[PDB]
Amino acid sequence: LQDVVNQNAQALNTLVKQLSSNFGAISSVLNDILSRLDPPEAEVQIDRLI
Amino acid sequence: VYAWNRKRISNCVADYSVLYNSASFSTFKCYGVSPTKLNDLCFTNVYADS
Amino acid sequence: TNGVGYQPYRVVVLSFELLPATVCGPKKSTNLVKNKCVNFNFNGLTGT
Repeated sequence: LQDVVNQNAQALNTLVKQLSSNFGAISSVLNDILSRLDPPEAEVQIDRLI
Repeated sequence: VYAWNRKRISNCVADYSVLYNSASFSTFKCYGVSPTKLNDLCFTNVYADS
Repeated sequence: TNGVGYQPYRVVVLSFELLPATVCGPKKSTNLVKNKCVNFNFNGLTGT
């Protein structure tokens, strides 16, 4: 039971940490890219992030 | 050009819309930011090379 | 007499970096509000 609980927690933590990856983009946070870039470049960055 | 003038820019309320709307500049090319939506964006310091 | 391809051009390059904000543009400040879901712009950091 401890092993399965730890596996689930590790998967959730890995997803949370992976949420903060650039994925080849300038920034790992969407708000900064939206507030900094014009619609075309921001669209490309959002494409990469998604 | 090999001894370009270097200037430090900080501690201002700087309006960049007047520069964009001046229309006296042949080329206005911006990377990492947009020509619009830049008035509300700011950084720690600015470097100017002339 | 030189054409557009050889005429002089004055160039200014502005560079920034993100590593507290000291120089910010002409955005009017707003009174601070608490305990409600609002949009905030703290030194260029935009969030909700």
